[PDB]
Amino acid sequence: ATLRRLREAPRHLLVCEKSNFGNHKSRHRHLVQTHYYNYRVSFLIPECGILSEELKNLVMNTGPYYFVKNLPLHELITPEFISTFIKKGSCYALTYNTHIDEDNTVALLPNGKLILSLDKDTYEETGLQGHPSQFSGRKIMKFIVSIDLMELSLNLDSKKYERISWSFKEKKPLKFDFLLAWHKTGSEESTMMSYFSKYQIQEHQPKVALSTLRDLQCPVLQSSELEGTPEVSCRALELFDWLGAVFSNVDLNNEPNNFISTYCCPEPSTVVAKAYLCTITGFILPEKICLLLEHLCHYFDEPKLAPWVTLSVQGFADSPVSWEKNEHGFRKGGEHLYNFVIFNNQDYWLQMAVGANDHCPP
Amino acid sequence: AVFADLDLRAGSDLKALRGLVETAAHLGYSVVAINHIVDFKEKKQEIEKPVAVSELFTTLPIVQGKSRPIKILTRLTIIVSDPSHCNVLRATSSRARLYDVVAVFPKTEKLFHIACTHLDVDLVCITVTEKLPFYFKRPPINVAIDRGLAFELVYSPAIKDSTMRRYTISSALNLMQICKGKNVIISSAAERPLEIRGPYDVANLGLLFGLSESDAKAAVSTNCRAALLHGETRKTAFGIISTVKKP
Amino acid sequence: AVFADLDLRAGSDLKALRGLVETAAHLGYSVVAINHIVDFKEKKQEIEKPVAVSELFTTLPIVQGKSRPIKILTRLTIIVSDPSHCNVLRATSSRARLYDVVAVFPKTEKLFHIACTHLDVDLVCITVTEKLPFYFKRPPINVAIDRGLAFELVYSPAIKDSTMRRYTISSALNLMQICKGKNVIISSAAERPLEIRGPYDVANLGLLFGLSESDAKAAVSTNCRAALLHGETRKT
Amino acid sequence: PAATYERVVYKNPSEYHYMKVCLEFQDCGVGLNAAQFKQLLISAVKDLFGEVDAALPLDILTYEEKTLSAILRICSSGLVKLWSSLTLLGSYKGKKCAFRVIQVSPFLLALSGNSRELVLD
Amino acid sequence: VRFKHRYLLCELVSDDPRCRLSLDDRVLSSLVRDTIARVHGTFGAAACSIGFAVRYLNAYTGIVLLRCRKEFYQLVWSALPFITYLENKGHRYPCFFNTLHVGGTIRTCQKFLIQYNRRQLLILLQNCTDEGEREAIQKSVTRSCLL
RNA sequence: GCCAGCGAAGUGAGUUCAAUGGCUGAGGUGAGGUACCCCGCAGGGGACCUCAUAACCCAAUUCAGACUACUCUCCUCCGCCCAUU
Repeated sequence: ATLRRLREAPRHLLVCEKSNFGNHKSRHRHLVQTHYYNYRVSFLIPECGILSEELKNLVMNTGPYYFVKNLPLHELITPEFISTFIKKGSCYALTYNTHIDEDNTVALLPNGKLILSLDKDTYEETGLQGHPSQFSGRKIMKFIVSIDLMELSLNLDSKKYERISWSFKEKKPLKFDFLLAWHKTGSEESTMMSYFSKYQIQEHQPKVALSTLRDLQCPVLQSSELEGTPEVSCRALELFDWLGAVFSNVDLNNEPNNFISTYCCPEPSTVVAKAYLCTITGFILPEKICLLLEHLCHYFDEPKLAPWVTLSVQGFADSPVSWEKNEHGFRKGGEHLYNFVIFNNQDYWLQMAVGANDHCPP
Repeated sequence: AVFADLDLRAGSDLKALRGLVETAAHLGYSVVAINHIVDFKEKKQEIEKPVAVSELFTTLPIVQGKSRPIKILTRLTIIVSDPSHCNVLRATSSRARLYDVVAVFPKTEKLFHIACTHLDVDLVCITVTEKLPFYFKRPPINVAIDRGLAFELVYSPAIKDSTMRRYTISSALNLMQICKGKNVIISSAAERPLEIRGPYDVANLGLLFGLSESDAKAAVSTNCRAALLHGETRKTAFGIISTVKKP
Repeated sequence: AVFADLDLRAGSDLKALRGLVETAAHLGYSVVAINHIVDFKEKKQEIEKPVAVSELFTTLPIVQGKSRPIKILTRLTIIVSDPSHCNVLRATSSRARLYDVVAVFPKTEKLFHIACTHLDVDLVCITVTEKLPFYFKRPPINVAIDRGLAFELVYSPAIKDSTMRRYTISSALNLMQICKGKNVIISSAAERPLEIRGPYDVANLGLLFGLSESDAKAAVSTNCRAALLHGETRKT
Repeated sequence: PAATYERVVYKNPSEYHYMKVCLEFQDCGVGLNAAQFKQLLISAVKDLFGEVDAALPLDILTYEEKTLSAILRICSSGLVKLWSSLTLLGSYKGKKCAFRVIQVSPFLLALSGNSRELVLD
Repeated sequence: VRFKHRYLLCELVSDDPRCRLSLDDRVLSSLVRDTIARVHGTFGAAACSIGFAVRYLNAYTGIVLLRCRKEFYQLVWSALPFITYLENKGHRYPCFFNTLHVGGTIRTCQKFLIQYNRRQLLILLQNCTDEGEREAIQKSVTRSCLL
């Protein structure tokens, strides 16, 4: 019994798909736009030293975002905040450094749903209607309360709105450190530095890390084969593990010594002289990822030396809702990630990496 | 859903205490509970002002996480071997009313029977050092899990020797086989100024013991808060909480 | 489901051979197969009358169990390092048609590739002594398991050293994790007169190697008969 | 030319696990080496859990000297045994070393970017 | 209120019957604990300090019946082949071999021991062909038929 | 109120120094998602993937009934509070 518990499993889900950019059934744009929170956006190009200026201007302008210390939740339900940021664009908000299985974590959706995952104490002290979400077997750990602000903005004199206002203002004042962003889709301009001027708002740019790697042993792929043909093409999952090995700044050969490191490169392969590596780190908007994916699609319009380029996006490992309905849990680790392997004939691979306790979307 | 709650056996001086508090606040901890080892030979009771954390520490410990103020608990671990010393602890239910969690350490099977049966304690200490074999009767364990008794397993055998490691892992496997694993929390001792490992790997130190693949971590994170709850219902009142609130 | 079929590496003299045959018959064995170690340095071929079991043993080995007559096989374990020595083994496919199971021992990854690809062998010997690292490619292992190649793991580090135990358990865990564990049989060598283990103990020792709680015993009891059938179809 | 759509779902194809660990040596006598760390990893699991379980397929990635950080990989069998072996503090000479694990993943990308702090300001 | 015990039989196979005369409960217990401590660590050997114990021993016969737990008999029976190099007053090389693994149930374990002893008697008869042992065999068969 | 035993084979599990609910995969049910297929009433039916299938407890002669300990699960009588017409 215990020996099986020593070696049972952590749960793993790894889903691979292949698709076309010129296909009408392609839902990659919906999958990027309806995915909300993002941390690390990296892209890899083999056999390219000097970056073009058109992509460099897109990389240097992925932000900005804002950080507010100790912001109360009842500021987020005012009609000025709804008519200013929510009704005139895409407003993104998330609490900072509060664990999803331990602490309270509040997120704001562009559809208008403020979704907050609470423990039992905060769910009892606020008194809002929710559903049991995360359990401990027979005991209940974490609840989720969803408040649709767009339906409450139509009737501001309803009993639901004054109930939520009394719960947030006088009943339980909750304050958190918020990361904020607002994609502008409105003719009336109003900055966020002037709105949150009472609290210590800080404007931040995403960190850009550039790398030029030498003598990289990249595998050979076929576009019309996911599982890989024998002795001609490689497997995309071994290529993903090798991708993680390269992004860990680890690229060596067999080293017979006392500290033995056996690592099989995916073969057959091809030596690449220059590998361009870019990593953008911060609160990344998904529309910038949409423009980046369209630029990586249009990069193969000209005859280039790269057979396939890589675009990997790791999201926040501390968010309540990712992949449009799915709950991100923390069972000793686990993350959620999506990768793009873009070929030259407008074909792409959609990978989905799932952590311990999380459901996978199609 | 309160994580980061363990029981420490650590007092030498103020400098080592500050170092252990800074190390626990740095790595993964948000509640520090200090045990005080009292044996049956000395029989001393110094309860009024022995420790004085808040008058000597500087106003806050800062953590790497949510940056919340750490609650600091002062617990008492009483080594009880003689049955008359257990009667002395029976006499302390009305005389001196402090030390929010009272933790008894039994050595006699009749005393362990009346500890789970009649004696009002919070958490029974179970440590096995230097050949202590002990049998387990199941209906007092059933009354204990129905009551709320969380079983403490204070571990530090890895630093001194390996025979102590063997006796602790044998007693812990016997506890996980007989007790069936309902509410057992493990905790680390601190004699040297660095005797603490990572907080997420305490779950695997309990998983080596057994108890589940995940409900080990779930059970320690639930039952330590339930232990603070049991100590609070013993301290304030059994159904009432009365607090002076002057705004 | 033919039980008690393993391989031995044992020839010193007739007395030790009779002792090991009596020990194997008394404890747990019903088919005894004797390997003959031939390295690439000597290059000697003595096939006609080297062993002569039936002319020297006494008419029957008797076991403590079912009391059945033991079939005795004479196998050849050829250590092949040089590619020209593998060409010498290629030349022996039609010259002398004896030694029912031909067991090659590869050391080069290209030689192990052409052993599983083109070279007609029965059971490939895989032993690791004194720092021999070796990788594995998956499509030749797939062609091998589709063909019928059973992988031999000859182990006896238990009396000599502990570092040899470390290298054998590391090679065994690497083989179980890479090869996926389809047809691998483990056997013991006998240099000392007591280098044998239990018949049911092979199951738990392959369980220490891994592969299942049960498929160690299932795989040896199926794949030894499958390997004898494969050697018979190669001979006929 | 080729353009089509296909859905493929796998169940546990990971087969490996990686650990980023930052080393916190107590004393100032830091005589580290790449081979000696491997020898300590072998000698710890031998006395603590077993010599058979010590020769599990493990290796070291990005072994950093001044930063005192490394990555250890083991397949999905002995990850729990590796965690407990590194937990019970196996020593080398008599200077007791604190071995505190930063992060564990089955992926070399989610471990390599950030999982622990997720912003450091 | 009970725990499902497991039991195991092991035969010591060796010549030089000073090895047959050199058996003791404490010596065998310390030997098995020391040879498990080489193979397994604290978790493997300390579970044998509470679960494993000597139960049945015969000097001349060499059949040893030992106990073991439900979650540990695989570890114990995997630790059994690695019992090597018993050092004693002489230079001996004893070695255990498993007969059959019985899932607890001491009564049918003693039943299977009687059939194994009868197989050990009857098969040895025809190959030796000596009357001095055959008279003791006839006496043993007569005493077994008196039972 | 009192008054009646049988030492000889072996319980659709029958052990007693005290065995028997072990692993894998698809379907059942409670749910979610769909870029799959068929039919033309906005839609309906089948197909693909993941999660949950627990706890109470353990038989020594059986059965009937009563008791106490249950919650993945199903048939009903209900109460309170929240929101809508």
